[PDB]
Amino acid sequence: QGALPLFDFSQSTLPEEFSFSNVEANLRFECLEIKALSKKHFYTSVFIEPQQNWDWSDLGNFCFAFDARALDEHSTQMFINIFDHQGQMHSRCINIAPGKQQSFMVELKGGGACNYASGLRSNPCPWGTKDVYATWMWGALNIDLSAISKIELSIHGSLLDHHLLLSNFRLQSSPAVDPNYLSGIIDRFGQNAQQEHAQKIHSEQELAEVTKAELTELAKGPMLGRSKFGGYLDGPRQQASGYFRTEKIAGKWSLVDPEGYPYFATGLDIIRLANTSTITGIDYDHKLVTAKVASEVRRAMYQWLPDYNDPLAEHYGYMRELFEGAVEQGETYSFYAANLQRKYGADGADYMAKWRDVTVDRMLNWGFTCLGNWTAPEFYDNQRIPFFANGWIIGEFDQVSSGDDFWAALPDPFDPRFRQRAAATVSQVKNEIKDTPWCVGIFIDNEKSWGRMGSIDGHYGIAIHTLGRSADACPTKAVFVELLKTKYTVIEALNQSWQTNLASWADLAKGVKGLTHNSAQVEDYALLLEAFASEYFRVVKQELKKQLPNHLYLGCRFADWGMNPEVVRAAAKHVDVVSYNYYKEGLHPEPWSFLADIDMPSIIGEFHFGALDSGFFHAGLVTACSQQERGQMFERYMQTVVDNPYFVGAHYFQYIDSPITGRSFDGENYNIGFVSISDVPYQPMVDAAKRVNQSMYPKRFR
Repeated sequence: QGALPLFDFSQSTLPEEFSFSNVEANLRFECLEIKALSKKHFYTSVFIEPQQNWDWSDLGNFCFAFDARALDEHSTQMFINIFDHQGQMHSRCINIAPGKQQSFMVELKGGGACNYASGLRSNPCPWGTKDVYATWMWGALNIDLSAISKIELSIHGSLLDHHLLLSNFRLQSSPAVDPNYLSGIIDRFGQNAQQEHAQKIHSEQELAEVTKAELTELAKGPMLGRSKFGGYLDGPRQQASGYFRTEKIAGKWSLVDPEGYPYFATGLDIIRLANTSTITGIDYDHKLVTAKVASEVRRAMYQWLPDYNDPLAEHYGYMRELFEGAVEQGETYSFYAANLQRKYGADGADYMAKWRDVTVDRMLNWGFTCLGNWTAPEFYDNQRIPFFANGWIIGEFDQVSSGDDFWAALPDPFDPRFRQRAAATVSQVKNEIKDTPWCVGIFIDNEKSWGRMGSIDGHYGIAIHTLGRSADACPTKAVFVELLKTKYTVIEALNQSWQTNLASWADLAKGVKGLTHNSAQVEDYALLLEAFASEYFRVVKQELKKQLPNHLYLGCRFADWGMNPEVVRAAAKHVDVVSYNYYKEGLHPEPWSFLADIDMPSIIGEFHFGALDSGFFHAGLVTACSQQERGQMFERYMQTVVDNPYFVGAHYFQYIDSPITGRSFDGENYNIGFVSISDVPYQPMVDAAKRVNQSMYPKRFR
């Protein structure tokens, strides 16, 4: 086969299939010229809809493809969302670099379709190819190809406009990939063997040279201008409480350090080794109560793994997880740990202790004012740089959900057991931080499924599902009944409003399903969701303050798909700082409108930028065309937070590159580190960090 054109751009006008939103379009010389107005508008889209659904299930293995040029100085991250008649969505993205024309391919059949987002069940797309194979991001990998109803080219969450040239839309046959395509792709350092890039390590000798060089550079000391606790030495002095605290300063929210210096929190997440391990293939399995070929394909990717008598075999580990009557396990290895020993462990030297010292040396030299979330407790007595503490509340207690699933269930805070587990969590954080003023604050939990805005069932899923449950073993449902009874008093009044025929409050309490979700019911879902969340935040706040009354409670780190006005207002009642994770190009004005009404000091828990020029298969959630642009985008993001008067900090996820073969736990495989897997700092990230960190305090504080 080969290629089959979908359209004809020879004509004076665009084909009827094309429409636009917040995109200016002109068809000219067989190129579709688009200006996405994404600086102003959060969502911009090109829509391609056939009048009658496409049937592409008879084509064999193929890609939807097109060519693109970006005429800006910066790249464009573009999502290609392909929808079928059923509604499910195949979503991939591409980075469109400035310069020569690129060809882009979105593989819809190959299984199924090729991708690097499935861990050991990935089927590699061609890499190092001239066609760019789009990265699978969201939705379903395999959709109903017999009834394809829409394609969306989306540019969103950007700080800039983008000017693209699109041409040569086509269906293109996809050749089968060699099963041993990636054999020997990883070298002994964990790096990509078949790729070269500016800071790649080629030998232990070069490793020692580069290390010696950095250590000499770090001998130049910390970035200047900071007080002891990393606040702004020459900033408007505030009262000192002896602990990090919040304050409104010249009409902006601010943190204040223990000695009263104004404080703004910059730093990195995951300062620990636990997330650096990757599956070796040895003993890899996934079964109930082939994995074997997946096992052998993975092991053959490694050019080197240590003999079990090799001192570097110390960094082997083992994973064994149970989930859904299925056990998944395997040997793991951390090349990062191995490289630490290579770098620092000559003559039985304590390489972990050196790594800790250099890490803190690095943060202070780069200008960061803290160590971020998931910092190893070994760092907590360092007394040179502030840190953020974290705990998880787990164990046995009643739960609520959005579905019978309980896949991502939340705790029922009206179960007495939840409070006891919160106490346990707090006791361990207290034992870790030993009341030190160097602890800026404590995050509890992370990215719960509070409800995804954009649809009733998603947004108020917790309200809707819980109403379906019986109050006898669901404390939150009992609370919901008393809430509705207080609002409506008699069941007849609820029936009038809900258009239901319930016999009594007891009838409600037993469970109601198949609700039509009218406007009155949705007002009630909102009340219910907020009451539920308010008690979670109340109980956690209380248990924290009983043992650690002086330390900031920083919330639960809202993901953008796990937040809504209801749970934000609930958090605002009880947290000291509201925490958000936000993987976009920066704090785009449109979705951050609500900040004023809440008027709480806020903190970014996570963001990042990745690329593919350091030999990775996945550039992550927000992407750049090069290492240099990663640093540029880091800076652009940060300016945006420093400029926002409700934010008091931003933490970058994460310190260390993901393994190229993926994190053992979940397969996370992004080029997102400040340092490579060989512990080499990416220079434009370091440089951007320094520009941000040296400018932020004078910019912030007038």
